Order: sequence, then C-alpha cells, then structure tokens
Amino acid sequence: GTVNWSVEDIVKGINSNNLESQLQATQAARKLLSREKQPPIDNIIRAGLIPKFVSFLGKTDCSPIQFESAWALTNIASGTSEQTKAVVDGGAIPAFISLLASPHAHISEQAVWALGNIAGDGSAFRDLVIKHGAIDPLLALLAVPDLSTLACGYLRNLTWTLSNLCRNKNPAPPLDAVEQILPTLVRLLHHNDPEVLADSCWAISYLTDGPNERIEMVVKKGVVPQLVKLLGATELPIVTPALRAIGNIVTGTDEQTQKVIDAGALAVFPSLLTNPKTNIQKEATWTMSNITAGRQDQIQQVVNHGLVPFLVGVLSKADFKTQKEAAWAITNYTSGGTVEQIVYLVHCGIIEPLMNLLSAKDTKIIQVILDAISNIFQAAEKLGETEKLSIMIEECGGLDKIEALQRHENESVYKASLNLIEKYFS
Amino acid sequence: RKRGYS
Amino acid sequence: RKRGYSVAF
Repeated sequence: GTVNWSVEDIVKGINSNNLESQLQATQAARKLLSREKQPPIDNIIRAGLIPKFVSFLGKTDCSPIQFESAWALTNIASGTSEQTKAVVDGGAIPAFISLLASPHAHISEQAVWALGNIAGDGSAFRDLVIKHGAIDPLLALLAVPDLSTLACGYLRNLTWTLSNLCRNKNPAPPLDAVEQILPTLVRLLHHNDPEVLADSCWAISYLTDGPNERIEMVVKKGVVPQLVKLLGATELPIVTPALRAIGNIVTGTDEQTQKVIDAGALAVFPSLLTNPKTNIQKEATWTMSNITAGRQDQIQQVVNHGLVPFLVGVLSKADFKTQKEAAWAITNYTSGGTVEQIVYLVHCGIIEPLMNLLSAKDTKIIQVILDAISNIFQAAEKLGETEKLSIMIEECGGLDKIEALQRHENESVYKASLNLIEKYFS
Repeated sequence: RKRGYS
Repeated sequence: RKRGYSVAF
C-alpha cells in the first residue's frame, strides 16, 4: 500500500487537501526514509517536504500523521549536518519539544529520538535545543519512582538523547544545563540495563572531559565509586566509557585523583593493563600515567597495588600507542617519585624495555624516554650508584642506542643524548 | 552520534 | 605533568 512510492507520488499525496491522503503519503515517505540501502533523504529535502512534515507534528487531532512525520524527520535528522540543518531550518525543534508531552508513548519517544539526533550534530544545535527548553520535559519523562516501570527501548532512547546534551566541546554544555541533568544521570548510572549504563557512562565521560571545575561538578555528585564498579563490568560497551570517565577525572587535581584511588580503581588495573582490546590497554595506561603524575603517596598506591610490574609489561610488549603511554607513565613516576620508589622501578626491570623503545621512529617517545633516563640517573647520583646503572644500560645495548641518538634530527634529542654520554658514559 | 530509526 | 585525552591521543 505505502511500500516503494516515488517522491512525486508522496508530494502529490501530501499536497492534496485530504488528511487521509496526506497520512498515507507521509507513511510512504517514512518507509522510503527507513530502507537499509541509500534512503532518498536529499530527494525528500529538495521536494520541499520538511515544512509539511513539521506542520503535521502539530496535528493533535491526527496522532498517526504526528508519528509518521516525526519518524520521517528523525531519519532526515540522523543524516549529515546539512540534512540535520534542513530539519532545524524547517522549525522542527519547538514542534518536537511540544510532542514530548504527548499522551502517546510511541510519539513522545520519536520526539526524544529526533531531539537526540539534532543535539548530537554539535555544540550549536545542542545549545539551541537547550534554549528551546527541551531539558525540563525530557527530565519529567524520567521523574518516576522506579526506572524499571518504563519500557526498555523508551528508557534507552531517553538516556542516549540526554548523553548528546552532555556531548561536544568548544563550547562545553552550559553550566546550569549540566547541573540540571546531573541528578537524573547519577540515577541512570545505577540502572541495571547495559545499554542505559553504557550511555550514562558516555554522558559522564563527556562532562569530565574539560577543566577541573567541570570534573568537580561530577565528582561532587559521588559517582566515582559507581564508575569504578562499572570499570569492572564484563560488557566492553560499559568498560570503554567507564574507563574514559575515570581517565578524565585523573587529569584533574590531586584531590580528584585521590577519589578514584579511594574508590578502589587500582585493583581493576592488572586486568585493564592486560586487556585483549588494544584501546582498553592504551586508555588504562594513559590513566596510569596521570596517576604517576600525582603525589608521592599516590605513586606509593600504584606500587602497593603491584602495578609497576604491569607497567614493565606494557612497556615490554603492547601496541606502539600503549607503549608510548607506558613511556609517559614511567617519566611521570621518575619525575615525582622518591629515590626508594625510583630504585624499586629499576629492580622491577624497567631499564631493558625502556632502552629497546629508543629504536622507535617517533621523536616524542625518544624525548620522553631520554627524560626518564636522566631522572633515574639523578636518583642513582643521590645513592652513588650511577656506575651500576651505567653498566646496566651498557649490557642491554642501551649505550649503542643513546650514542646513535647524538646525530638525531631533533634538537632536544641531540642535546639530551650528548648530555647523558658526557655525564655517565665517559 | 546520530541514529536512524530502522 | 597531567595530560588530557586530546594531548595524549
């Protein structure tokens, strides 16, 4: 009936002065815009159908045409930025916000979905959706005693749309909008559905990706222990944003980093630092690097949790991106650590894998490793054990690598390598 | 992210 | 010595 209609036929039906013909043609457009291979979104836009679909959103007297036009517009808004813009330019934002209060759950959900696509386009459309007042009716749909009474798909779509209102930077979402959403986000983070948990974690990872003031807003809501719990989840779509959020929090103050340690996050790192997913190992090692960039008592917690052998491990063998982050973790540790802590790092076998990485064709990793060597030598100078370290670097073929770096293209590498040879290998 | 319906 | 996600990757 409404299957495989041409755009011309859809236009003829929508341009008729018959509500039922308009409904049948709108359903036909929805089905066209719903096909798996190449939906004709641009053809529907060029035919001038977006203003007609937006006017159909306001037809309270005909709920099926509201649903069909909301679905058609959701499919257009899910496309390119230009396609989303066409939906916004048609006046769809206030029309979709008005549909959030609809007595029909399938229409309200379609309006939630459409607004998530519009807000997800970027900062400007996210902030425009907020200015049109979407946050209050969206939050009202979740103002229930128990989230378990809501339909699964309905809750998943609401969580996803709220996460897009938390997403993007330059600028980050408005402070008052973040404050308004956060109590509902904390509640969704304690829900039992894995898709709700994944998207709630993604929302938290976006909000913590910024200055310390942004991290503070989140950490003050007491979510860090729940994030550490999710960091231990078996589902990879939950662990990925939970680790991103924890990794973002430890870029903050020493006090914000301490809340992550206090919640017991370091006990999860033996498995994260050996995770079969390279991106988990990489971001776990980045997280570790920001913790070793902290206080000496925080470096001590890394030691006590037996995580230094795990850092020796990732430095020895891992994908290059993880090895670069491991090099950073070692340089941060050696910069802020005590002599005893630096001595412990050498005893765990850090020298040989640190030297083997000097062969890498990446100027940044060479600079970072050369800095770590200098810091380890500075500790050895305080104990008068520089000779023991010089022999150790010579034996694993590290001397041949530093000597070769004296003729390197980079200025900082050339200067640092010449300094180490003149001070400890002459 | 953006998502299509069906 | 803290590095944000964009600084690291």
